[PDB]
Amino acid sequence: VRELWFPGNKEVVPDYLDGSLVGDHGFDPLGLGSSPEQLSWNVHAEIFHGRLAMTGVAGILLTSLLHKGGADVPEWFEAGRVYLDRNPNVDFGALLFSTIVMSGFVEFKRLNDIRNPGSQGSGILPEDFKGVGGPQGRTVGGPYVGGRYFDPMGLCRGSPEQTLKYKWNEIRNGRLAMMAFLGFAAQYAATGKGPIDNLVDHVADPFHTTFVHNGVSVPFI
Amino acid sequence: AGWDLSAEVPAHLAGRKDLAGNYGFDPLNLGKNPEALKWYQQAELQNGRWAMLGVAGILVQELLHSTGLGGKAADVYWFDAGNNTFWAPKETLIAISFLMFNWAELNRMQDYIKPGSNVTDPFGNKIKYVELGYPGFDPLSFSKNNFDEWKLKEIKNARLAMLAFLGIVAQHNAQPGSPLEQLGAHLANPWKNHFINNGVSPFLTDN
Amino acid sequence: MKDFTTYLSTAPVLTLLSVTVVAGLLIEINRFFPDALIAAF
Amino acid sequence: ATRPLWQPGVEAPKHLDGTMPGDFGFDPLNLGVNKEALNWYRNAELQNGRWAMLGVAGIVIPAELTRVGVLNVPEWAEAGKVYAESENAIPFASLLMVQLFLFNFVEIKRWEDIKKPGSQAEPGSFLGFESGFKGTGISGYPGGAFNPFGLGNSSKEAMDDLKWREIRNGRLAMVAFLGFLSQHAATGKGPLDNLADHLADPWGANFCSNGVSIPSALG
Amino acid sequence: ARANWLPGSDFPAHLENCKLPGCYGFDPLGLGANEERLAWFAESERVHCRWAMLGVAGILVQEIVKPDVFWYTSGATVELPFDITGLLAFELFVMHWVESRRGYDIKKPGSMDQDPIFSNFKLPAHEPGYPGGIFAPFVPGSLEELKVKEIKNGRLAMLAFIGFTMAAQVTGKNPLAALREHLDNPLGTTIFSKAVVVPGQAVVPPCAIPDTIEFQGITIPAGCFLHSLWP
Ligand code: CLA
Ligand code: CLA
Ligand code: CLA
Ligand SMILES: CC1=C[C@H](O)CC(C)(C)[C@H]1/C=C/C(C)=C/C=C/C(C)=C/C=C/C=C(C)/C=C/C=C(C)/C=C/C1=C(C)C[C@H](O)CC1(C)C
Ligand SMILES: CC1=C[C@H](O)CC(C)(C)[C@H]1/C=C/C(C)=C/C=C/C(C)=C/C=C/C=C(C)/C=C/C=C(C)/C=C/C1=C(C)C[C@H](O)CC1(C)C
Ligand SMILES: CC1=C[C@H](O)CC(C)(C)[C@H]1/C=C/C(C)=C/C=C/C(C)=C/C=C/C=C(C)/C=C/C=C(C)/C=C/C1=C(C)C[C@H](O)CC1(C)C
Repeated sequence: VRELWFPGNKEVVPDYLDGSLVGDHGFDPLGLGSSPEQLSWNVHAEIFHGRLAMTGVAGILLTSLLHKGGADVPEWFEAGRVYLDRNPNVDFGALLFSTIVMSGFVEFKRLNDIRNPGSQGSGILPEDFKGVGGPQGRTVGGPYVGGRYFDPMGLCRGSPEQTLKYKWNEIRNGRLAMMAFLGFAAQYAATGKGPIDNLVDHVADPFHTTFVHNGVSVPFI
Repeated sequence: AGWDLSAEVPAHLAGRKDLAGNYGFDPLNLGKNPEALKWYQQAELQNGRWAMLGVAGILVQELLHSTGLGGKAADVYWFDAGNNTFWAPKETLIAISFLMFNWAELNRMQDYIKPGSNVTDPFGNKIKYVELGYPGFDPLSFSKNNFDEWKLKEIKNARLAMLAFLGIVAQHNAQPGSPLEQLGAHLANPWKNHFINNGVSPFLTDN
Repeated sequence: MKDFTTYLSTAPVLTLLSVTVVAGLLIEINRFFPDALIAAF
Repeated sequence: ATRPLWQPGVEAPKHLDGTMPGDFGFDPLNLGVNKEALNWYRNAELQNGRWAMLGVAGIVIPAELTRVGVLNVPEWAEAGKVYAESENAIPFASLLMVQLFLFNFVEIKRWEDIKKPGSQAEPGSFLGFESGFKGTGISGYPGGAFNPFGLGNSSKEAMDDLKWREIRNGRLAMVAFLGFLSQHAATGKGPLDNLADHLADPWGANFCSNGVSIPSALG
Repeated sequence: ARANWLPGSDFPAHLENCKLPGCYGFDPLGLGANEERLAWFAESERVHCRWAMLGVAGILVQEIVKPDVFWYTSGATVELPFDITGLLAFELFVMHWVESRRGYDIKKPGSMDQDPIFSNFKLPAHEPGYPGGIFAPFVPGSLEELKVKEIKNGRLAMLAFIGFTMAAQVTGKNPLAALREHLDNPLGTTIFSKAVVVPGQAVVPPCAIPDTIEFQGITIPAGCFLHSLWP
């Protein structure tokens, strides 16, 4: 049918990972989303992780490019202490609690959308926050939210194949950015420098600058 | 719709044409409840009339302060009006104000809860009554012709004067001097002297 | 994972995880608030 | 059933229909599953909200008047000791006992009204004053001698609007008094002092800097 | 076939038989797939065209009459006859008025063609985004090809303004000064000449506009758009 995560091989999990979800290639060897409710929850988690990692990786890349350009911009792994030193009037608990509260408001909005896909498009929010559905066949709520506010340019209203192409773009870029953030953390742990620093160090010297030469991955060379 | 083109009147301001200055302006919909709207219309009339009286007093007394007509009574700032000795001290003036305004405002509220029930005095004399907040206190009679236009003029002046007194208190708590002095100091340049160049209004500038 | 979560909901797994989290909570309470002989407010 | 709720997305519990004033469907602990217990909790909410409104008024209006140079009222937390040092001060135990005796007399009558709503209105109770305790059929809303101005007794929905205003104001003042207690317990300053300090530097002056909320042992 | 942004290719879906002027089958990302979004983007394109035309013409004429002044820093060093805060407030008020009127026309056409002052004066019924009447006194021929001329000049002027600000950021001088710098040395004044990245070294032209400029006591972080990503 579709291109699988391991070509050939027809033991791909039973027909809950059929070729319907965006990004579906039959990759669930551990069965972590076997039940349909867990599958929907994990689709929400995957889309959210992809979008969050995409935002985070874009921010990390831009702050690392600005750091190499001489700007007064810290690296991603030390921006918290740099912000606290530059701004001593801010309490750490203050900023943390404010982040918790504001993030919690929108996350409870998303949570009550997960519980009831149609319950967030009324009340204080307008009908644009109803959602458009997609996963598991429903046409309301879910990770994909239409409207003129979360799709203000309207690039998935009209032309359904354009919507499918853009959804595939989003899921592939999100998975790539999740692996990118994993690589960022591993490179910071094994080298102690930024991502762009590692990239230009490897581009300047292709050899003797691989992962085996940092002394952390291979722990004796 | 009148207050904002390409906007729709909030339903309960559409069918009731008999409101002075009904321009459809109720975006927060305070008076959707008809009794709440009646209360807010009475509050309109009261606040507007007291604000017209107050702003006229401020402007006239500050004009007499800037030009010079009255003696030491009129040669004080409006916010420093209590420095004069006058004829009575503070306490008895406030007390008699409480008493007679209790009398008049309870007459007005008794009219409010039952329109036309309180128009007769113990002396036996009687007056005509119309509408609710318009008790026919018209001696020289300008109400016999186009009363809607006169009411519209009154409500426009009332809204202008409520805005005026809000401006008076905001200017006084922002910039020193009389409001006429503030208008003149504005008119001095006027490209620099305005509400941004205060250091007490925008807060983003000048800390 | 319905059967796996049902196994996790079985009485021994739940009681071991519950005594584990309760013991860990008490241990970290004594780690941050040691030698609390009385409830002095 | 379509009224706004405490969580747009979470349906109201089946014991909170919408009739009670201020029913936003908020009962995650399900404390009011019993109807008679629900009525008792409604009366307790009314009493706590009214006493908190009176207390928060008597805290924040004298403190504000002291801030602007009127009357000069001391801090609410130390106002008990300020009076107790007077030359003609009633002793604490005697004053408490007098207050408790009067409140015993009043609120045993209120309690008997809570049980049967037409309790105290029977003839021959007082000395002609029993007519003022008829009640409005709902306990906690007596009327009669109470409510002299007769606000809301005109259209029924006018009284329901005032009931919702009362319950929201009572809840706000209860939260406010809890805030006053917790703010003075942590910081030895008044509520207006805490507010003024927060506007000086909100990122620096808050509950994460008093040293009492977040324990110092963790950090 | 017809005029196309890429000859031999076809139009997409939303652009089949365009009614908007200057339609050449573009939109690779499909931004105008939606209906009302296409009209909103058409209005934003028209006002962008006209504003960038005004900007490029203003920069050019300001340089012809005053070659010694630098347009990028002209907002800070021009010696205003009036104070700037009141001037900015006046602009904010009047432009809020006129842009609110234009935007609500785009929301609904038959809603505000009327003078709020005089009842007799009122714009005639017109297609959205093209007022006319008092706004269009003199028309050299038919309206359609002149609309195409207007929109094409507007695209050219938006590209011109982006080239203007990039010449100002890279060379530190005027775009006609940058022109006369390019003509006498065509092989050397190109960005390919002064900016090459190779896997091992990146050559970036230095920024000329100062990062921080002082203006009436305050400082404005008017650096150079953003560095780092410069080729
Ligand atoms: C936490 C992020 C996240 C989440 C929630 C999901 C969730 C999902 N993925 Mg996805 N995926 C991700 C990241 C994620 N993915 C990344 C980064 C890649 C690129 C490598 C992919 C590539 C991928 C493919 C190709 C496919 C899926 C598919 C699926 C769906 C079915 C699989 C499943 O049910 O297992 C649930 C998954 C989890 C519960 C998260 C696993 C986390 C484990 C428990 C931790 C260990 C993993 C970690 C990498 C080890 C290192 C950790 C630490 C030592 C640093 C499901 C909704 C299949 C699908 O049908 O698409 C709809 C499918 O075809 N994913
Ligand atoms: C700058 C502080 C200040 C404030 C807040 C007040 C406030 C007040 N003064 Mg006073 N006064 C002041 C300074 C001040 N004064 C000074 C500096 C002097 C001279 C030295 C005087 C001399 C003076 C005199 C002689 C008299 C007053 C009187 C009054 C009362 C007006 C009567 C009324 O409101 O009707 C009655 C009020 C009600 C029926 C309802 C209570 C009010 C509630 C809250 C509703 C009102 C809404 C509220 C005003 C709007 C919100 C606030 C708004 C400004 C944003 C009023 C409460 C008059 C008075 O005592 O009453 C007759 C009076 O005669 N003042
Ligand atoms: C912000 C200015 C702007 C806006 C709002 C529009 C809007 C529109 N253009 Mg247009 N265009 C512009 C600038 C603009 N254009 C410029 C400067 C050029 C010259 C290169 C062109 C050349 C052009 C052609 C040839 C055609 C259009 C067409 C259209 C219409 C359909 C395309 C569409 O639906 O996507 C809407 C477009 C946007 C919403 C703009 C989004 C801007 C993104 C978010 C920023 C990215 C900038 C990008 C990387 C370039 C950097 C700028 C600079 C370095 C060059 C549409 C109403 C087609 C048409 O049918 O005509 C009516 C068509 O044939 N345009
Ligand atoms: C409509 C609406 C609806 C929607 O929905 C929403 C919203 C928006 C909210 C709205 C709006 C509102 C508003 C604006 C309001 C305002 C009001 C006012 C201002 C009042 C005043 C009001 C005001 C007033 C009364 C005033 C008065 C005054 C007076 C008496 C004065 C007096 C005096 C004098 C003479 C002199 C001396 O020496 C001093 C004194 C003593 C000082
Ligand atoms: C709803 C629910 C249900 C679900 O299911 C569950 C849960 C969650 C549990 C819940 C919640 C709850 C809550 C929130 C509670 C709270 C309460 C309060 C706070 C009260 C207070 C309450 C409060 C109160 C009464 C108060 C009162 C006060 C007073 C009188 C005061 C007095 C005073 C004054 C004037 C001043 C002076 O100098 C002092 C004194 C003498 C001190
Ligand atoms: C089409 C499409 C579709 C697809 O699908 C996607 C894509 C591709 C993305 C797209 C797009 C593309 C593009 C190219 C865009 C662009 C635009 C622009 C450039 C705008 C500007 C625009 C521009 C503009 C307005 C400008 C303006 C300017 C101005 C006013 C100036 C002014 C001035 C002057 C006079 C001088 C003085 O001393 C100063 C100043 C103040 C400086």
